[PDB]
Amino acid sequence: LNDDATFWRNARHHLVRYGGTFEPMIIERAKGSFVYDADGRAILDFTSGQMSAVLGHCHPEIVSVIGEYAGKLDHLFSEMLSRPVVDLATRLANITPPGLDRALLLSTGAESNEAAIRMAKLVTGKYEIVGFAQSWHGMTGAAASATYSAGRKGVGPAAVGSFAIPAPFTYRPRFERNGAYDYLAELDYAFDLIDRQSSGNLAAFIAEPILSSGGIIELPDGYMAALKRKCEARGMLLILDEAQTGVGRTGTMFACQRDGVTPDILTLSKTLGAGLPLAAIVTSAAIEERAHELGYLFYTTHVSDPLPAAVGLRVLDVVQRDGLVARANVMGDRLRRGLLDLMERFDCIGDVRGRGLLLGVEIVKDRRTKEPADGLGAKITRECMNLGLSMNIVQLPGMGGVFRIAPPLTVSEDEIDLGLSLLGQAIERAL
Amino acid sequence: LNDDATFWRNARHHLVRYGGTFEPMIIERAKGSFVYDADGRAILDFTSGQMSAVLGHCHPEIVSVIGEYAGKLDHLFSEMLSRPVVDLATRLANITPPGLDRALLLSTGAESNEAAIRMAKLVTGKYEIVGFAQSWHGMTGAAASATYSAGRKGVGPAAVGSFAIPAPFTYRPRFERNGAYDYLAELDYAFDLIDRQSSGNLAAFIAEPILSSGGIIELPDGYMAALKRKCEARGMLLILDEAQTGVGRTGTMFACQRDGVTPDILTLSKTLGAGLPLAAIVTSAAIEERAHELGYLFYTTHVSDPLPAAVGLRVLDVVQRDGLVARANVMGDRLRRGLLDLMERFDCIGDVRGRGLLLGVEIVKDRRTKEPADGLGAKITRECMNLGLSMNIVQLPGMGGVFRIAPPLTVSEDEIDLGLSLLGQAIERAL
Amino acid sequence: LNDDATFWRNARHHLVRYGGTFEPMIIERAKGSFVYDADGRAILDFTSGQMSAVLGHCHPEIVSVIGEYAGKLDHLFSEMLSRPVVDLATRLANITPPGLDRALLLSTGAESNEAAIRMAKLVTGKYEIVGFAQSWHGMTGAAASATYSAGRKGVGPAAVGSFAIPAPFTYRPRFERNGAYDYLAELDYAFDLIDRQSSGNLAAFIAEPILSSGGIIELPDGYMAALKRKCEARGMLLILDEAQTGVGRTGTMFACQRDGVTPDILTLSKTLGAGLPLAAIVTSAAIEERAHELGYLFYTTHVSDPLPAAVGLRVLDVVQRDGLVARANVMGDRLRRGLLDLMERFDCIGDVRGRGLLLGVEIVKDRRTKEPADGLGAKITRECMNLGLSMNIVQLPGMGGVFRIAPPLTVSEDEIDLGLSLLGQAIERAL
Amino acid sequence: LNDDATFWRNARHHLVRYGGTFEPMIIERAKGSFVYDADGRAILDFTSGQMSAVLGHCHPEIVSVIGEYAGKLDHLFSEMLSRPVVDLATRLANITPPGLDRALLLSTGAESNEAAIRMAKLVTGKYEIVGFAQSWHGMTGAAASATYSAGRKGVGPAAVGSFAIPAPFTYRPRFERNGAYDYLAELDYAFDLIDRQSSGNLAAFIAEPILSSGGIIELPDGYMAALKRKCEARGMLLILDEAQTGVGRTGTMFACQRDGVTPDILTLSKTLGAGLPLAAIVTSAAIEERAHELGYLFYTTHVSDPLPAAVGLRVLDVVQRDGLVARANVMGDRLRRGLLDLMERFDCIGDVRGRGLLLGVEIVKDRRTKEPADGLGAKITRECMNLGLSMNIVQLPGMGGVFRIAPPLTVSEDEIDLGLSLLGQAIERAL
Ligand SMILES: *Cc1c(COP(=O)(O)O)cnc(C)c1O
Ligand SMILES: *Cc1c(COP(=O)(O)O)cnc(C)c1O
Ligand SMILES: *Cc1c(COP(=O)(O)O)cnc(C)c1O
Ligand SMILES: *Cc1c(COP(=O)(O)O)cnc(C)c1O
Ligand SMILES: [K+]
Ligand SMILES: [K+]
Ligand SMILES: [K+]
Ligand SMILES: [K+]
Ligand code: NA
Ligand code: NA
Ligand code: NA
Ligand code: NA
Repeated sequence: LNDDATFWRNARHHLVRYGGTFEPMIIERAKGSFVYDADGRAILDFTSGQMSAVLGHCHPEIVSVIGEYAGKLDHLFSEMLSRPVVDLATRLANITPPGLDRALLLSTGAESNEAAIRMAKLVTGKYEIVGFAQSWHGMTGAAASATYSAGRKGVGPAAVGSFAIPAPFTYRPRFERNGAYDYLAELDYAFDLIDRQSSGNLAAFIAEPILSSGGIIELPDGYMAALKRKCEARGMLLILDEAQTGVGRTGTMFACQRDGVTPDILTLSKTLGAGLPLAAIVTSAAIEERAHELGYLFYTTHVSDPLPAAVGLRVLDVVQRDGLVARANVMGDRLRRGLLDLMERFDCIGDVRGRGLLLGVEIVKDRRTKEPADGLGAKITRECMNLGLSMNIVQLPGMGGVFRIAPPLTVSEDEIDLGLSLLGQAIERAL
Repeated sequence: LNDDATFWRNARHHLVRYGGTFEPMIIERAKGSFVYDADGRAILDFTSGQMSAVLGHCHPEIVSVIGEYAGKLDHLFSEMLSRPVVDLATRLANITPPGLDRALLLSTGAESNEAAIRMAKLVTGKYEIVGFAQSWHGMTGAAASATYSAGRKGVGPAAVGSFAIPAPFTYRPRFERNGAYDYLAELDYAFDLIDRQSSGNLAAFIAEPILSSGGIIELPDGYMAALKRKCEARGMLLILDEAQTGVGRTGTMFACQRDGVTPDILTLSKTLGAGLPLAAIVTSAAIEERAHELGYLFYTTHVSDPLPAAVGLRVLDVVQRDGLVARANVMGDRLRRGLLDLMERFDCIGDVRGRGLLLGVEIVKDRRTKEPADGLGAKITRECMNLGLSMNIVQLPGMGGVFRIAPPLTVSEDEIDLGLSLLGQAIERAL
Repeated sequence: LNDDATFWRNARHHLVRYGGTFEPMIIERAKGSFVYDADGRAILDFTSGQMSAVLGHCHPEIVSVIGEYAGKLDHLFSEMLSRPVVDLATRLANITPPGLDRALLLSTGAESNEAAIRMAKLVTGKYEIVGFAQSWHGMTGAAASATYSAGRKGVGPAAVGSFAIPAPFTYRPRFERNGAYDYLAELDYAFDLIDRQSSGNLAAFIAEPILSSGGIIELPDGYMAALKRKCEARGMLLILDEAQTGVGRTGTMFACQRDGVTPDILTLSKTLGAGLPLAAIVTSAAIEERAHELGYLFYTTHVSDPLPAAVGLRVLDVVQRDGLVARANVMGDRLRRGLLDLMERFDCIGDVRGRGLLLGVEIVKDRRTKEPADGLGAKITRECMNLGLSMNIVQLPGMGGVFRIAPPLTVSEDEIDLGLSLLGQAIERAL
Repeated sequence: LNDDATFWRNARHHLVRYGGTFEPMIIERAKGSFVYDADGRAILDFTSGQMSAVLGHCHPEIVSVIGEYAGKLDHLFSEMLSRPVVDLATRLANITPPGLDRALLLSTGAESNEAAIRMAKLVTGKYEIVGFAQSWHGMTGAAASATYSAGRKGVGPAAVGSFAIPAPFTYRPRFERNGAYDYLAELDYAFDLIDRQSSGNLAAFIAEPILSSGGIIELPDGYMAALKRKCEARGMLLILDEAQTGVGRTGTMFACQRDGVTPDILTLSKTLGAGLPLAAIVTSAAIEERAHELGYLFYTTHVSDPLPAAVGLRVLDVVQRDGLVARANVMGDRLRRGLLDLMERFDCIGDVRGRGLLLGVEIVKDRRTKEPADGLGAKITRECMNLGLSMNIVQLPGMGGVFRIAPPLTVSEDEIDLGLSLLGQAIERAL
């Protein structure tokens, strides 16, 4: 049983609680799109873990690579360069758009946004950072000051120069320009305000191409390009946080490739590591040169470590070969349609959005009002669990609960159909 | 050759420079206390990498464990608990002193200090943090605001409420109380000042038991206990950053055990991971409970991940069995004496300090003045390299260059004697 | 002549420039609504000085009072109370609405807003302050952080916790709610954003009932009451800055009396002093009691000084007797109409707004586009001068230049008609 | 009686408490060195009011001048220059040292320090301000962030970049350099620390030549010059706050003239106004030019107002004619000696310091320990009152209560002898 009293005793006595609530099970092993409990039950992992397992759990090539390296090159002094590092840096240069030339290899998402935010502050001579009101950029210092979806209260002042603008949200429009939702005008109206407050030190803007924690909010058409232009006018850098979207999840290698807007700094994380702690930042040579002349510094224990770099190169090689970016569009199309059918069946589904294999289902009480469904989400989530489907719901202010669905890039037709059912049943038995 | 033009071309073109200067070699493989270049040359690794490889490179048990796990349990959703996590948490509870009960498993040193600093801010209701003028706590936001040894300039304002006090340094005393160096009085004098500046919101004090980057500065006797009392009086928490000192390097499991002062939050990193990205914070149940009632949050992609937790448990198991904590004292005594002999021979060595296998050699021009040796360090470091000894020198203001010597806990008598020689030769041929 | 070379020499050599550009004349004397140059020319003072001379220059009762006091009670130690102080405090209590009980007598507008902002921070336990994007609250520290109409750049960071919301502006509507300008919805949209950014420490909101420097922007109907409710919900205090509006200028003793919304702290200045340095804050007893228990402190050299208090009491007595609050409505109606006639005549006048004797004329290129008239303002202002009419124009972003017209409360029918002409001529000869 | 129940009723009901405790009397009139209660009792004013009445209360020339002006030129629009302004500016240029050329005429002490601090931030491009741990610079925003003697707690964060260094205090030495009190070394030790914390943005240092609220702490010999050099090295400006010391009180026109160190910005206040609200800043042309090119701005209602400027010119004229700067040394010598005699008589007097007519008496329990006398000060102060001597005691941490004695510059031999007695009696009857 998952009920092993010694286990839970020790857990209750020695673990720090950091948010949420531990599942009431013991994960014993994991493989492909499934995780298995102490009882041998296979739970279908529809969130790819913590939105990371782009290649699934324990992908045989990841295992080879981790193996080749643990016994050969593990961790090195920060000034010692090696092969996997130089190859990963390079690979990244070639697969990101033009204009993205040099990489810094680190360990976490928040660490990568810190490094980006510090380089922009260095390069510009400024310190103010603007982000979206419903962003998620990490728990550490600066990443936390640019995060607005959560954790902002009770922990002291934020970093100086922190401002936020609303994210453009089509589902629940709030800004109107003559009859309709004018997200560009919203943008201008927003920027006017910032301009009115700035102390004359705007350094950068960080944005998620698709707000994940913010409820899978997709940046509408022509927004990014407009955003980029707002930054250009002001002398600000644009940092794109592609932690959940980079590496094929939305159907392109990087989401920034859909819009066609290439950022000043691009940050990668979750999917680059496929489960491991690897992260990076990619920038243009000009900025890097500049940052170097000014003495940029971001030295950590694990920057440029052989093992991680090596794992990342493989994730990339596999995605490349198996044409997983394309599978994301195909399987993504399959999941989407299924969800819409569900929508046809239940009034509680108010919206289905996202791209590729990064989809969102907004639970609502009724479509007319679009009134948030108070705790019906928790029900559905409870019911999914019982049936063996691992989901995750985010819930924000003035929004309905949103299920973040993000299966592995290697999901099969069957696994998709399967979750689609479980989902159906869980919903069915929760009204 | 290490000279492979394609390699260096790609490196010059696609790597971001983050501080220092890349060694002019290609590390092809690593094992035990040595790293090997593209030419097969074995460089003796006297800094344990980035001060982490407590068990050396590619320690066969680390390899087993990484192996058992990559193919079994890799990364899980942040709410899903597993075995290696619960066992590591527990193990940590039992080997740290009494008073240290609950752990949070993360990825980097800076991340662990961020989590600690955020919990103290939460728990106290305050935000001011005090640290030493020559500290090193990491590159991320808050860890960076409490770091004073470097990177403070040109990147924007620091976090509000940041203060620093001088660290007690015996080698170059600066505060005098009737005839001698009264470090306690220095402490009081320092705190008076802080008190005079505080806005009434002192939340915590972070300290390294031994300032590593600050030039291997050991906290003198009775200091910590006095420090702890200064915190107690003010309602402040004491966070001990044992990233370089924890896990046997100084001859005790944790340095805080020598002083006998147990901190409010203890942070672990480099040596806990032995090369990998694993980190943690250990706190008392009272604080944790408190932090939980107030809604503490520190949710990341890799908190509680099976693989890392698993590696850490092994590091711990090995240290435990092989009695490496004791070896650190024995081999440490051997290295020390050797260094002192060197001191006898060359006037440039002005001081040898540290504990266990975390030693420091301060290069000076002459002992009488104790005048810093301008670039003689770089010479010695250059010469070490040529001979195959990997050293690292830190250089701060009003200090001479300090060699940080921190070999693996598994070093052999021979390897120690060996580096000791190379060191001798490198010094000899650099005057 | 105004051309006295010794004068201008000394002026060029020994005066610090603090903004704007000195008039090219020497004011030799002043009386009623006029100022006189070195040549004896009478310039009609349509701005009441620096918007202060509510009773005109050198009003014979002010002269008596200053006289009675200079030779009797001038300045006292801050703990020594006297009669004029206690009477002024009292008078203020009785003429401000219910709910406004205790006063603090100081010297400047900015000083009064500082005292208000510090009391709210004290009382709430919080520090964030919200103001309008086009406010003016003074040059000193906190008053400056809540000022957004100007001086925000090149002087260092602002105070932490500073946010601004747009002011509701009817002339150039920007927020639309189904067809029309929904200023209340603008308000809600604004507050949502603040809420999304606040670190959980909103302490107060300062607002001008009529934004003077912001171009005589009147807070639309039902706004204040809605504003007050936004503050109430959040636990924030509402500080009303009635420096230019208090003391009868808009037709009521205090503008807050029109809306019927009484603030938490009310601040007075310019018009209270009628030219002298007197200022005050009026609050409720509850807040004051609270502030006292917590140790509120605002001790200055001139708090509670006999002379100033005494002058203020008289301003108040005169306004009261001569029924100047009513004259403000009557003469104000006369000036208004005249301005509208002007509007009929010249296309450049795009809007005429304000209340009582606090009017604004927005110069524009053409009414259809409402395109700002680039420097036509400076022309008109130049031409006014030549004719002997002293005006003042404020010019902000995305706005046309605005003439701030605010004659004395004691203006005569003739003086009004007169300026109205000069204005006509100045405009006429500047296209 | 002073007991008028209507008075006290109204006072209890309508005055805001801003610190301290109101005297239990009604000041009805004031003249020369005395104030008179409702009963006709003459209290000898030994603090010159709020340390301002350099020429006493109601000095007949001040009365003339206030009179000539109230009826002639009172308040003008901020861009309109006049005679008294230009003459005062000039006079200030000529009587301050060389190197001090241009003046800005304002209203309060804190306002003047705000203007100074903003100009330095403008001129340098930096924002960090350093002050003494026991300073007093005013209640407003920035003046308050540089104040450390009081009001720092419970009101929110201070301005970013605020640091403080200890003031050199001879009476209770704390820093020792080989045997003795090395205040210069203290200074260096202090600055090292600042340097270690600065984010690379040190803009200025504000200092009081004699810390008044800090307990009449005189800056020891050669300190200022050393201080100035510390600023020069770092590119920082030195702002001297001569609010209590300027205008002859210490025996020179400005205290900065004793040391011979001329500051970058000099600020004047209390004594410049002699009781009225007048204040100024004097700077060098270079800085002013610079500040002008960069758009410096400090526009208030009362900057450059005719009346105040005019009063100030007279204070200055009188000081000049009557040779009051010299009287300050002579009468100051008389008061001093008297105090020392007192010291001879009572063990409670532990120290007598200061300069000219700005003296301090530190009450202590016994000279050997120099143990602060707990509330014996309040006794003495109570007893003085009863006898008709108005004193003021400041009390700080780790210090004994300090009586600030600062009679008018026009005190007579008799009045001095008189207070000296009352003081004797009050002390006598309070042990
Ligand atoms: C998860 C996430 C991060 C932070 O990564 P961590 O490894 O959890 O620190 C940053 N940005 C985005 C957009 C993320 O989704
Ligand atoms: C190395 C180090 C850290 C930071 O760890 P990283 O993994 O480099 O972020 C923090 N504290 C101390 C004392 C360290 O030595
Ligand atoms: C003028 C003004 C002030 C500042 O008064 P000063 O005496 O110039 O410091 C503050 N608030 C408002 C609304 C003002 O118009
Ligand atoms: C009194 C004082 C001030 C402030 O003057 P206020 O008019 O009270 O604002 C500033 N600095 C010093 C040194 C003072 O003594
Ligand atoms: K490394
Ligand atoms: K996890
Ligand atoms: K006073
Ligand atoms: K003026
Ligand atoms: Na690229
Ligand atoms: Na323990
Ligand atoms: Na009232
Ligand atoms: Na001069």
